[PDB]
Parts: sequence; C-alpha cells; structure tokens
Amino acid sequence: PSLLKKLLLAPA
Amino acid sequence: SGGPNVPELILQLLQLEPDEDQVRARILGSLQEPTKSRPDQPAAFGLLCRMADQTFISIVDWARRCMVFKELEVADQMTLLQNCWSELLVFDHIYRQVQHGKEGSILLVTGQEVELTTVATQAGSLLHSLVLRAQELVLQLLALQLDRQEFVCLKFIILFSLDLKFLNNHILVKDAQEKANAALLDYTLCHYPHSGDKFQQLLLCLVEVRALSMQAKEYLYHKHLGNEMPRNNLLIEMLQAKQT
Ligand SMILES: CCCCCCCCCCCCCCCC(=O)OC[C@@H](COP(=O)(O)O[C@H]1[C@H](O)[C@@H](OP(=O)(O)O)[C@H](OP(=O)(O)O)[C@@H](OP(=O)(O)O)[C@H]1O)OC(=O)CCCCCCCCCCCCCCC
Repeated sequence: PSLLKKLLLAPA
Repeated sequence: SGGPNVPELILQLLQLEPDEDQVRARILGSLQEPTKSRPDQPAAFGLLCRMADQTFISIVDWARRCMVFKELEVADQMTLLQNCWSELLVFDHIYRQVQHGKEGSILLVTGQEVELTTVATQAGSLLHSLVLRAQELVLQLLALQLDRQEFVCLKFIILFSLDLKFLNNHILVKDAQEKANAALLDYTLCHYPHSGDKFQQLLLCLVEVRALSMQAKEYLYHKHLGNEMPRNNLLIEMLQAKQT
C-alpha cells in the first residue's frame, strides 16, 4: 500500500 | 580523536555505514532515468526531489541493517522512520557539509556544488533561510570537532528519539535509547581533549536539527499545496503519514 512498507519488506 | 576504547555500539555502527562512492553512483544512476518533465517547472526541481528521495532510500537501507531496529516488527519500524525521516535527511546534509566543506558553497549527495550566492539570488526566502540555518549548525559541529564516531551514534539516537508509548516493543526500544546515550557519553568523556560538555553540546545540536527539520517539512508542505511536487514522491508520503 505504501512505498515505505514496500521498502522495508524488500528482500535484499 | 580515534579510539583505543570505543563503545561496541559505535564500532558496529561504523561497519554498517554505507560507502559514499557507491551511494553517489546509485543515486546518479537513478537520476539518469527518463522522466515526464512538466513544462511549468524547471527540470532541476524534479531532479532534486528525486535526489532527496533516493537519499532517503539509502537511509532506510541503513536503518534496516541496524542493531535492535532489525529485531523490530514492520509496524514499529515504520513508526520510527515516519517520526525521524526529515531529521535523518537534514543531518545527512549537515554532516556532508562537515566532511567536505567550503564555506562558500554546499555539497549535494550527487557531488555537485552550489554556491550560496546562487541560493541567495535564485531560491525563495524560505529555502534560503533553511540553507543558511543549516550552515550555522555545520559551523558549530566543526567548532565542536564532530567526528565519524559521534556522527553514527547521533544518527542512531535520532532513529530512536521517540516517546515509547507510540511503539509496541517498549523494552527493546527503551534499552536502545539508553545504550545510545551511554555510548555517546562514554566516547565524548574519553576523547574530548577540550573543555565543555561535548555530550550535552551535541544533544543541543540535535534540538536544532529537529527544529531545522520541522521547517523543511513546512517547505515541503508549501510545495505540496501548490501542486509543485512530483506524483508518488516518497518524501510527501512520509510527510502525509499520521503524526505520532
Ligand atoms: C527533509 C529535508 C531533506 C533535504 C536533504 C537534501 C538537501 C538538498 C538541498 C537542495 C538545494 C538546491 C539548491 C539549488 C540552487 C537554487 O537556489 O535553486 C532555487 C531553488 C528553487 O527555489 P524555491 O524552492 O525556493 O521556490 C521558489 C519560491 O517558492 C518562490 O516563492 P516566494 O517568492 O514566495 O519565496 C517562488 O516565487 P514566486 O512566489 O514569485 O512564484 C519561485 O517561483 P518562480 O520560479 O516562478 O519565481 C520559486 O522558484 O531550488 C530548488 O528547486 C530546490 C528544491 C529541492 C527539493 C529537495 C527536497 C528538500 C526539501 C527541504 C529543503 C532542504 C533544506 C536544507 C536542509 C536543512
């Protein structure tokens, strides 16, 4: 939903 | 100075610090991507916004691999970041001026220099004020002889500078705040060859960094209301997050 959440949930 | 005896937290934080060369290249590469330039704006405005966004990207990466922070849940991680994002960006900018500092210009994360004379004649009174105020902090931190050890400790302190009631994991964060302050105090007491409470003098700077960060958000908010910001800008998302 948010760029910040998608950033923290990034695999690398 | 250097450190025969440096707090373990600081030593680890030093190793977690990203490399400035690769960070610069990555961001430079990100700015090279083609974009739908709006005709009612200087192209530089959109690029600088993206530059700051990418800077924050690198900052989030730094946080993710930090001790204690990596042991937290996504809920608390977002809360901390949504509280300290502008402060971290401002402090990043400030320390960049400390490291590589000509008093007649500012250095951007991309490597380009902008003279203060340019800002004085090309920027609005608000941004002009922000830049000048930031330079005052830079001058003070140079006078206090801020070093890399203190910088990384201060960043960590910024990351966890929040009231415990807004988080889920109280004990883990509370412990982090105490350890961070203890580290800063321990290092400053062991290394400062001058007089003056450097530990307290540095904390005072953080107060000014935070106030400076408030004004930066107000600058962003003004541009946001005027529909000047690019769509899906990361900073605006951070600004629009629910305040704790
Ligand atoms: C959360 C903080 C993160 C910040 C970390 C990264 C820091 C990077 C700082 C980048 C500095 C770039 C320096 C470039 C040199 C320069 O001075 O460029 C100018 C300026 C553009 O001028 P202004 O932004 O001041 O806008 C003016 C202004 O709105 C005028 O309004 P006023 O007259 O009422 O004052 C407006 O005039 P009008 O009202 O008459 O229309 C004017 O519009 P117009 O053009 O039509 O006349 C408008 O331009 O360069 C810019 O584009 C820089 C924008 C960068 C965006 C990056 C996001 C950072 C936001 C926080 C600022 C950093 C604060 C420093 C840290 C303490």
